[PDB]
Formats: sequence, C-alpha cells, structure tokens
Amino acid sequence: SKVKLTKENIVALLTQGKDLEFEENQNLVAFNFKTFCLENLDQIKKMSIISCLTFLKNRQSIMKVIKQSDFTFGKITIKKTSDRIGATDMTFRRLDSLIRVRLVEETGNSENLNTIKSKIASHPLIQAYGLPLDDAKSVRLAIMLGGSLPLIASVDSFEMISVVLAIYQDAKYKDLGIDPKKYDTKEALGKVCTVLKSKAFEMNEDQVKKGKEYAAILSSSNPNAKGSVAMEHYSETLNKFYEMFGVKKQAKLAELA
Amino acid sequence: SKVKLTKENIVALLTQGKDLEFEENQNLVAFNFKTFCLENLDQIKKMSIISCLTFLKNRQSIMKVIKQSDFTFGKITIKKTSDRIGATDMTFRRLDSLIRVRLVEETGNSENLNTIKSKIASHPLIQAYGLPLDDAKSVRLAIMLGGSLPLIASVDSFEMISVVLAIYQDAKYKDLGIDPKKYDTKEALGKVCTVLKSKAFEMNEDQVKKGKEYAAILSSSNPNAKGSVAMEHYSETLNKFYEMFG
Amino acid sequence: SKVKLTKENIVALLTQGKDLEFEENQNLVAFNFKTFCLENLDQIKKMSIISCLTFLKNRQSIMKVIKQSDFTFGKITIKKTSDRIGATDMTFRRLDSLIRVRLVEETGNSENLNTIKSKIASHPLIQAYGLPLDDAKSVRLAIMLGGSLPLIASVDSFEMISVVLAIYQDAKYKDLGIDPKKYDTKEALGKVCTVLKSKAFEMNEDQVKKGKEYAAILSSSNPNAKGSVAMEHYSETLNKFYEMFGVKKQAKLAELA
Repeated sequence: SKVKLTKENIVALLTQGKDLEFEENQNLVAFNFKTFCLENLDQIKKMSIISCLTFLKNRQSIMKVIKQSDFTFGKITIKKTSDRIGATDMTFRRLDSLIRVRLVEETGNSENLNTIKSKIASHPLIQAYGLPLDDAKSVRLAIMLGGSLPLIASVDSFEMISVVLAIYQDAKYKDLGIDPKKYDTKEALGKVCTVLKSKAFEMNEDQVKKGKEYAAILSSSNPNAKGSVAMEHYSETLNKFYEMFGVKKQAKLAELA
Repeated sequence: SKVKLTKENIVALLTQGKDLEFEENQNLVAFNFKTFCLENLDQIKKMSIISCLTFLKNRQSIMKVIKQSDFTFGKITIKKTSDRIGATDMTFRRLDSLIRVRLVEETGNSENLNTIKSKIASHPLIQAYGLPLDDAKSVRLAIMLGGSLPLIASVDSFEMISVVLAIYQDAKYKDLGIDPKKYDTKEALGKVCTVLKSKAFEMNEDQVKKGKEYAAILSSSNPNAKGSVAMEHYSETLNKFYEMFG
Repeated sequence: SKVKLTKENIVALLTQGKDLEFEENQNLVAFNFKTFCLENLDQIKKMSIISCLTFLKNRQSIMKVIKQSDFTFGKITIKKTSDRIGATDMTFRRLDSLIRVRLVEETGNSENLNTIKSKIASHPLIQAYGLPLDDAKSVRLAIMLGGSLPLIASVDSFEMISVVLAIYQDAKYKDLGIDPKKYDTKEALGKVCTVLKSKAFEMNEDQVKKGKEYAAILSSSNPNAKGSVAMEHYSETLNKFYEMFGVKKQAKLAELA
C-alpha cells in the first residue's frame, strides 16, 4: 500500500502506472512540553529567584550569547544547530519557558511574590505593556510577557493565561509595538489552541471566569511601545513637516503665452 | 558596456573599481508552456491519478529530494542549477504544472472526478484555503492551489481560472498565509496577465462568466492558513475575549 | 550581586544559587548601523561610482541572486539566514545601505554629483516619485529612495534626510502605491525615531532648516506609479473580480469645487 518517500519511489511515482502513496507522518508523537517540563524543571530549581528575573530582563542580550556557540552549563548543553531538536534536547525557548513556569510556581509563596512584584516592575516588556502590577494574577501575567505561549500553554493550569494573552497580543499588536514580520500573532494564537485541543482542554465556566480576570488586567493596561514614544519625543518638529506635505499646486504663475 | 546579470558579474560589481552596468531584461515570455505542455503531457498521462495526487500532497518534500541532485526518470532528467533553461528542458515547476494540467482534464470523467474530490479533500493547501469541494469547478481550483499560475495560464482554457485565482491570492494573501518575502503576490498577478496579453487573450462575456463562477467559489471559502483546526473549536469563547479588547 | 554580562556569568546564573543581576544596562538594544558603517564603508569605497548606481538600479534582481546561496565577495560573505544575523554580519539590506551612504557622500564632489545626477534620473523609483533632481539635496533624496530608512538614519548627518523622507512616505503612501498591509509606514517612522532617540540626537534649529530644504523638494515632486502594462489592459474586467473579494475601487474625484 503506502510506501516510504525515497528518491527511488519518486521515480516509481513518475514512470509507472501503479497507484503510489507516501506515508506522511514520519513520526511517533508531537513534541510535548508538559512532559519535558516535568523532567527538566528540577534542574533549574537550584537557580535564584533574582537570577530567574535577571534572565527575563536581559533575555535578548542573554539569547545572543547562548547563540554564539554551543552553550554548556552543568550537564545541559544548548546546541548551535537549530535543525534536528530531540524531545529531550534543550533549546533557548525551552530554557526560557522552564524559568517562567518556575517563576509562576514561586508566586504561590507570599515572600517570593513580593520580590518578583518589586523586581519585574523594572522590566522593559512590563513598562512597554503598561501593565498594572497589583495582585497575584497580574504578577503572573508579568512573568508571561515575552514567553513562548504555545510551549507554556501545555503545562497544566497555564492554558487560560496563555490563550488570553495570545488574544490580547493579536488584538493590540500595533500598540504593543510587535513587528508582524518577526512575529505572526495569529499563528501564535493558533498554536496555543492546537496545544489545548491535544490535551482535551475544556473551557468551562470556571476557566472562563479565570480568563476574564486575566483579560480585565490586560484591558486596564496602558501599552506604550518604544516607537510611539519615540515619535512623541519629536512630535513638535515632526508635525512641521506634515504641514509642508499638505496640498500644493504645480507650475503656479508660469506665465507662458 | 552592458554585461549579463550573473553571480560572477555581481561579485565583480562589489569587489572591483571598473564601471559595470547590467543589460535590461524585459519580460517577453520567452518560454511558451503551452508548446512544452502539448509535447510532454502524454508522457505524464502514463502516471496514476492517485500518483498525481500523491505528488501534489507531498510537493515540498518531493521537491527537496529532486533538487538534491540530477534527478532522472524515464528519458527525462531534471538537472540541478544549470541557471539557464532551454524551452525543451524539464524543471520541477514544469513537471508540477504538467501534473496539475493532467488532473484538471480528468474532472470531466465522473469516476476520476470523485476520487480526486475524495483524495484532495485531505491536502494541506485545500484546508488552509477552506475550499468547499462541491462541484467540478471547485475541484479544479483545488488542483490549481499551489501550482505555478504564470506557467499554467498559457495553456488553453486555463486563463480565467489562473488569473481569478491569482487576484484572489493578491487580495487575501494575509489570510492565506503567503509571505510577501517568499512570494510576491502582485508580481505573480502581473506575470499571469503578461502571459495572457502575449497570446492575445480577450476576456469577452463568456470568459468573464466562467471567471465569476470560479470567483464565486473562492469568496464562499474560509481561508485560515495561520489559524489552527483547534482555533475553530474554541472560537465561540475566544471571541468573547476579543470583544473586551476592541 | 551586580555583574558584567558575560558567558561565564550566564553559566553562573543558571547553575548556582547566588543572586545575580546584570548591571551592564548598556541599553544598546537593537543593532547599531552607525558602528557597522564605520567598519565596512571603507570596503565599499573602492567600488565604482557607476557600479553603485547599477546596484541601486538592479536592486531586486541582484537581491534575488544574492538570496540563492551563501554569497561571498572579498572578505565579506552574505549568508542565507536560516535563523538570525549577528551584529558584525552582512545582510543584503546592510550592503544596500552602505552603498547608498557612499553615494550621498559623493554629492560633495561636483563632478560625481553630476555623474550621479545624470544616471539616476533613469532609475524606476525616481520616476515613480516624480523627483525633479536639481541640486545636491535633491540628488541625495534620489539615492535615498528604496533604502532602509531605519538603518541609514543611525549614521551621522543622515538623521534629518531619513526622518523627512519617512514622514513623506507616511503622508503620501496612497499616491506612492504603498500597500499599508505590506509596509506599515507609521511603524517605519517610529523605527527611525527610535534609532534617533537611542542616540542623543536633538532636532535643533539648524537640523530643522536642513530638514525643510529636503521637504521642499519632496513637496515639489508629483508621485505617479506606473504599474504593469499587461494589467492596465485587463484592468476594467480585473477590478470586477477584486470587488467580489472585498476590494472596493477608489473613487476618482475631479475636485472642481
């Protein structure tokens, strides 16, 4: 019946009259971060709450260094080769995701919640989002900004905070200064949903209740992306050029004949 | 004076101090696929209908393997990166186009029409477009999806379906998940027209009438390549959150 | 607690329990083209004046060829981006920007200014903008057309000409045939301002007058994009299908009041 996709079978597909079909799956299972998280979370737990927050704050800078070469810390090594990642392999996104899950777990402790709330108010994403940091749910949202939503969504109880944040990022991508060329905000929401359906997640009344509480906090936020702030800083002089680009007539007072 | 636009001439442009200009290269549609198709179609007709559908379904994977080295099947051989293709040479895109032209033929046969309808309903492109596989014209559009529109447009009676699908791809490119960096959707529409103008194709009332029936099917479709199948499942609840953010 | 952001300290961040924060606070953030330009412009200076204009004139054709494989010229190589590009690395846009920067510098030389002026009047972009090309400032604007404004803006003395052209493109995007869906002109102006704000650039009295002289020339140009000839022949019947797909055709108004 169905055969494996090979150079010889493509030749058979094109030169013979036999019905030929290829086996598309080529796998056993899709990647599951919930599983990866249970097996790898303890390893990052010997980190400091402060250090985890430092990782978050200097994400882009830290990522660059990890990307320079095969990054090894302890028993774990983050390979430079982007292609071929095993379900056991550690990538930057997976490291980033583990740390955020760890940070949210720590928000169940009153002391850690206060350290996290104080420190994360200084993070660039939190200020750009204009995120109000009052209660525990808002602090959790703060930890989530910039994280891989489709990965984190697979961890239990992270479903609603992930999908609601994805919706908000889709709706307000312009105000949040998200470049559509670098981050497909619709595709992200799609991947999160794929993850929820894979673990048979049902959005009952209790889950919707949680989500709205998350959504309210996101609504109460005042997004101020770096780009729009940069124009505000120069608006007084930028406007003087907009005026000059108003209506103008060509070849006025030519006086020809 | 003017020189040929090549990789070697570009490195010279960037590394030397000599004055270099590139010759102008208008689109004169040199290669006529209609001619190429008439000469090569009978040979692709020896393939199984199921086999043709298998080709379409696994386009990107089959391409990578064929591109790895000089691929030979029968008397025909697809050379990798010659950089200059004769009107007689076989390329991957030309083979892909032939197979799609062959499949559209078979939609006049009831037995063939239904197997294609049944088989192609599982193709990734058809689902991303959200195309309703109802009638014969709908099945033809399905076979067309992902094909080289400028090439196929030169084949007789394939004009309207090529340009209407091209316009559609330009209008709904965002919903269709077409990356402008990978596929210039405007340039494609232009090429299809350039091809049509070259064969002195005139869009009388009959051509427009046929064209509209294709356009009708495409409007009734619900494109969502970016979206997941799972998105539609939660959609009723997701939208309750959108309203709070609007 | 506070340390220098290094690879060794990241390993410490991830493997130990000590509190670690990165006090670097460099706030360089996005890649800085000013620094890159100083290191590579000298390399682009041995290139023929005529050749630079040829590069601009055949931009997309050259780009496509550059995109085909790892393109190497001299010591420099433009890799095909499987992932992301480093700060020392050469992209096409960076090459394009260097070449454009080199050309405006040449407008300080009277003979080259005349050579550039004669040749660039035939460029597609210049005719589409309907740019007059009288003096040196107009010729600089011509070279600027099609360039990466956020990249070039970081180079000294290029601020005003970059921001003025961006404002113009945002204002007259309709006349220039720019699809808002493919190129967000508001975002572009924002990125340019962001680059300016990252430096201590202030639009003083001297900078604004310089900017206005650029704006005057842009005001005097009358944009009219030609589009494809084969599409104009089929335009009347083509538009019907466009309107079936939710694309209303713009009303052509005589403005006779």
